[PDB]
Amino acid sequence: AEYQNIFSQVQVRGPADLGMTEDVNLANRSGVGPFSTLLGWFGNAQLGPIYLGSLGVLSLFSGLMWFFTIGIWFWYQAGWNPAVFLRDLFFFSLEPPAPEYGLSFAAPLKEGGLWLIASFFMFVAVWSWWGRTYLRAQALGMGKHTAWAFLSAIWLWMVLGFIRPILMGSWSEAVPYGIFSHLDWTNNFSLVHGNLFYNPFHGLSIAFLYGSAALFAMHGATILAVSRFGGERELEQIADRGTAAERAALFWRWTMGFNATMEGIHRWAIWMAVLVTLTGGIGILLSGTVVDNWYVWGQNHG
Amino acid sequence: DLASLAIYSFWIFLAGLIYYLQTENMREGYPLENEDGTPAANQGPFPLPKPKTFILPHGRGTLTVPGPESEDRPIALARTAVSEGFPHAPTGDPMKDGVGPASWVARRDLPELDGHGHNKIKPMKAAAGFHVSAGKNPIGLPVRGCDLEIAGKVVDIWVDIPEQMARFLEVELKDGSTRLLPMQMVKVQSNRVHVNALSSDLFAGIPTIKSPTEVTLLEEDKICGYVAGGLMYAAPKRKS
Amino acid sequence: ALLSFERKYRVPGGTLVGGNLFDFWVGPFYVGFFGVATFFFAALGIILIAWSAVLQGTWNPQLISVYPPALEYGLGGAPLAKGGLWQIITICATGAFVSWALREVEICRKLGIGYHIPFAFAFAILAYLTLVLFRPVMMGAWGYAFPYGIWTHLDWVSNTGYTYGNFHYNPAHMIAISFFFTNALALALHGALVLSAANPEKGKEMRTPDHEDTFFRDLVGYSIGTLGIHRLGLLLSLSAVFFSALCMIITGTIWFDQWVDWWQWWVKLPWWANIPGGING
Ligand code: BCL
Ligand code: BCL
Ligand SMILES: CC[C@H]1c2cc3[nH]c4c(c3C)C(=O)[C@H](C(=O)OC)c4c3nc(cc4[nH]c(cc(n2)[C@@H]1C)c(C(C)=O)c4C)[C@@H](C)[C@@H]3CCC(=O)OC/C=C(\C)CCC[C@H](C)CCC[C@H](C)CCCC(C)C
Ligand SMILES: CC[C@H]1c2cc3[nH]c4c(c3C)C(=O)[C@H](C(=O)OC)c4c3nc(cc4[nH]c(cc(n2)[C@@H]1C)c(C(C)=O)c4C)[C@@H](C)[C@@H]3CCC(=O)OC/C=C(\C)CCC[C@H](C)CCC[C@H](C)CCCC(C)C
Ligand SMILES: COC(C)(C)C/C=C/C(C)=C/C=C/C(C)=C/C=C/C(C)=C/C=C\C=C(C)\C=C\C=C(/C)CC/C=C(\C)CCC=C(C)C
Ligand SMILES: CCCCCCCCCCCC[N+](C)(C)[O-]
Ligand SMILES: CCCCCCCCCCCC[N+](C)(C)[O-]
Ligand SMILES: CCCCCCCCCCCC[N+](C)(C)[O-]
Ligand SMILES: [Fe+3]
Repeated sequence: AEYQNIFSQVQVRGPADLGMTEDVNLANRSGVGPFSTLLGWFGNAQLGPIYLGSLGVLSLFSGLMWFFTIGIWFWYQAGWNPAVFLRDLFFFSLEPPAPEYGLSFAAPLKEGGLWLIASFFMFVAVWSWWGRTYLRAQALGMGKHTAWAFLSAIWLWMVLGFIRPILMGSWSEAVPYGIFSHLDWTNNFSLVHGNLFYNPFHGLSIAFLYGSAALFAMHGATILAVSRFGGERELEQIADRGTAAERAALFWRWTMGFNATMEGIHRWAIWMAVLVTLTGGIGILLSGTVVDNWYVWGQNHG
Repeated sequence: DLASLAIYSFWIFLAGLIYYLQTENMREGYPLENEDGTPAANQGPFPLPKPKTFILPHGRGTLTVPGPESEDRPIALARTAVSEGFPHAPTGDPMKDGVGPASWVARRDLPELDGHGHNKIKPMKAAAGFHVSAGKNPIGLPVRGCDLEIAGKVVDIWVDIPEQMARFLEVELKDGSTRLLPMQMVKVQSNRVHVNALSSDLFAGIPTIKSPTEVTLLEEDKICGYVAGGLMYAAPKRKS
Repeated sequence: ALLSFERKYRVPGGTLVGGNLFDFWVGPFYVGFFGVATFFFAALGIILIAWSAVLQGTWNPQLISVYPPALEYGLGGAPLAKGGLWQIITICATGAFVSWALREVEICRKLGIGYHIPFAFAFAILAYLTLVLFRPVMMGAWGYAFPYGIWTHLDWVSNTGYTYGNFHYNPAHMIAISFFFTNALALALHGALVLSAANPEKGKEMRTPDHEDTFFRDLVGYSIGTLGIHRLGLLLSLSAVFFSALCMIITGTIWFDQWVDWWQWWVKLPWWANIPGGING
């Protein structure tokens, strides 16, 4: 029988959408890319255009220098052998300097100086990309929620690779660039601090992650169930409430006794998501700097 | 110690947040009312927040919420019981009267505009140069209702220009007029479009748009409302 | 009390069981048949949990824990105070959840909307049942299930994980985790995007979905769109749950050694298995 709106039945296309101008410098906008019919079954078919100013270029050259630096080490660990490289891909690892070196930049390339260089390029990449999330919003007249949310992610990333090591007194506390190595680090970090299940901020972090999945499932499901009334046109439902927004609200009111608004749900969503990395970064930053063992900490309720 | 303080603080912040979030979500529908329209005695422990004001593009003015609430329309329903909490019975034809799952909101009787101030939704024929890019073109197919009777034929797709997606099929009835059907309520099959929500006799009662080539938020609501309402109210003529 | 717009939606109809008998509300909450069933199952479950806490000797909510029957009982029943209660509470929980979903269906029918929400919810339920029913049954004892206590379940999660070394190496768990992380990324982006348009710079007019598309295209070269992003959240969320269930359904059943060693299938492929150099030669 009936149709569910997970995939489109019919695509339509017209001239490529170059976008709103507002205060964007159009010189820095590429041109449209291909249209992907595959993508179109699910979302939009139009690829591009993208905006590449100075920050963008910097961000992305730096991002590649990070990736190429890690990759150059991978080949070296492979003794330049293409077969070994693919075989051992998930085992290679770019490790930070040893404790010996503390926080200094003294360490030889093969003993973690290369990790410092990779880390330098990544730091430029991410912060400049951050600067980009803010500016591309500024140029369009939009609020800066995106930059503020991305900052929550950054916080966790900074805590792991930069702030915590600094406070701990050595780069060897940081995370190695490798697939398996980074999971071993993670496991070993929990063991070494008494199991992070006893870290109350870890427990929150989990609550919000799981919560993020429930909320997006609820929200997405909800919007699809009222998309036969135009529900996905969220910004106009905010400006002039229609029956989509009302049936949404009422589904939930009747189900769990309270509900949201078409705008407010997006606030629940931004905060549910950002509290994951927000609580997480704190839990981590406290670990070893202030608390050597969360079980023991927990035994004194604090 | 610092961790105690950090964690204690965080619960405090988190209660503040839940309060901001809960109150923000009372910018519509509040104050709570009794079944006759008057304000309810108990509104709960959260107050209404200080109003905020959305400036709307294209001289459409502002929206300020919270503010005076009201249906701005009649509601053909009546109580079926002597206390709060029971269903309200349609006093007429709930499809024609726009109640129940056939409900509509008195939204503004203008069209959604795009970022350029142009009508967001147009029939494909007036949208240069839109066209079906994949899937089976429904234009030309007969349209079958849940009674398994042919109710018309598809004469165009109405499309959302900026987002480039099909929003409605325009269908033509025995009498030569058309109606819009929401895209999300039809199955395009190889040799027909099937519409489970409506039996063939109810296509004439689809609210009709005042201009052949635009559609307003008010009208989209009546159309989408009427069609969905058929799920419940046309079940005596569906069928399988 | 009703929201200002609610009355017109409060009509008869939509029930799956018992016609008009239970067709009513209590304050905001719809009831229905499945609201009655949900209360019965939940109330019973809670009573028996309280009963279990008497038998355990504590009212502290952070100490209350209901364990399933020890492994010696296999899939048979067990005396109440040595696992039988956990078994009954589990039937109660399953009743309550499934009833919750069915009640959601009734609500959908009355409101004339799609069924996506309960269908989604059904994923959470199947994940619950993977842990307490499907996996224990495939493994031969109720005692492989998790206990019902705030901290004891965490204790089970660690023991269960470390029985297989570092559980990170379960490849199905890796995919799940990626979806969980990705979903939260998308939720952050979606909420921020809509809020950045609805709440532009001071003084300015609301932005439009064209602005949202434009912001994303300028940022990363692609916009999935407003239907797209809701489809995506759903997919990401449920795929995370689907692969969670799967990461556990296979664990202790088709794979029961250390997850880390699974990966040797790749390292040992004939064409490079013996080549010296690298990490594994
Ligand atoms: C054995 C392992 C330990 C454990 C050890 C740890 C450690 C260590 C940590 C966590 C952390 C977390 N744990 Mg744990 N954790 C355990 C068991 C669990 C269990 C469970 C048992 O079911 C769950 C559900 C979790 C869940 C979680 C998450 C809530 C949390 C990370 C949030 C997040 O979004 O990270 C992912 C998000 C980020 C890392 C942010 C990244 C942002 C940057 C800017 C992105 C840069 C990308 C780069 C530029 C590449 C670009 C490529 C592009 C394609 C262009 N843990 C056990 C006890 N866990 C983290 C945390 O916060 O702990 C408090 C953390 O450090
Ligand atoms: C030492 C621990 C091991 C480990 C061992 C395990 C074990 C063991 C398990 C997981 C599972 C998971 N692991 Mg692990 N895992 C580890 C480290 C991690 C890390 C990390 C950062 O290192 C992350 C991000 C994760 C992430 C995950 C998730 C993929 C998954 C949990 C989500 C889930 O299944 O929800 C699914 C959702 C549910 C089950 C909830 C269903 C809820 C029901 C339907 C309703 C509840 C109603 C309620 C009672 C209502 C109350 C009344 C009021 C109204 C509120 N693990 C380490 C390496 N991991 C679990 C998994 O996949 O389970 C299938 C699992 O069993
Ligand atoms: C709130 C917490 C959640 C979160 C939020 C979040 N993340 C965010 C944001 C937000 C709000 C952004 O705004 C920002 C973003 O732009 O998303 C679209 C971002 C972001 N989140 C990202 C990753 C990320 N987020 C993660 C997690 C999370 N993000 C949390 C769950 C994770 C996890 C879970 O580990 C990852 C891996 C990025 C997609 C983006 C930040 C991008 C960045 O900093 O770029 C620098 C690097 C490069 C520019 C290049 C990298 C090198 C490539 C691997 C090479 C491949 C090809 C190359 C790019 C093509 C070029 C070809 C040339 C020849 C032309
Ligand atoms: C499938 C994707 C995600 C998801 C989706 C999802 N959850 C959903 C929905 C959807 C679509 C709803 O429609 C439904 C809802 O109404 O939300 C408000 C819901 C819901 N998800 C909930 C919880 C929940 N979801 C979780 C996860 C997820 N939900 C997934 C990540 C988790 C995790 C991650 O741990 C929890 C705890 C509830 C708030 C709600 C279901 C409420 C419900 O079923 O009510 C009826 C039952 C009772 C009122 C109580 C029954 C009591 C039992 C009889 C006794 C208790 C037994 C229990 C086993 C004890 C366990 C205790 C210990 C583990 C501590
Ligand atoms: C095919 O071969 C080519 C040559 C094409 C390239 C192939 C490359 C390959 C295969 C690359 C693979 C890369 C991988 C697997 C990378 C994995 C990275 C992971 C998992 C990273 C995880 C965590 C990283 C964190 C937490 C990093 C945090 C970093 C910071 C906070 C930056 C800190 C900056 C520092 C210390 C430098 C400070 C320096 C100055 C000068 C102030
Ligand atoms: C990010 C997801 C990428 C899109 C992949 C989905 C392609 C599936 C196409 C479904 C076909 C639908 N059809 C032909 C019946 O209409
Ligand atoms: C958007 C806000 C939603 C709030 C969700 C709060 C869930 C709290 C769950 C308990 C946390 C665990 N612990 C150990 C820190 O107590
Ligand atoms: C909320 C974050 C608070 C961080 C507190 C920082 C204290 C600095 C002392 C760290 C001691 C670690 N070490 C190894 C140097 O002894
Ligand atoms: Fe949304």
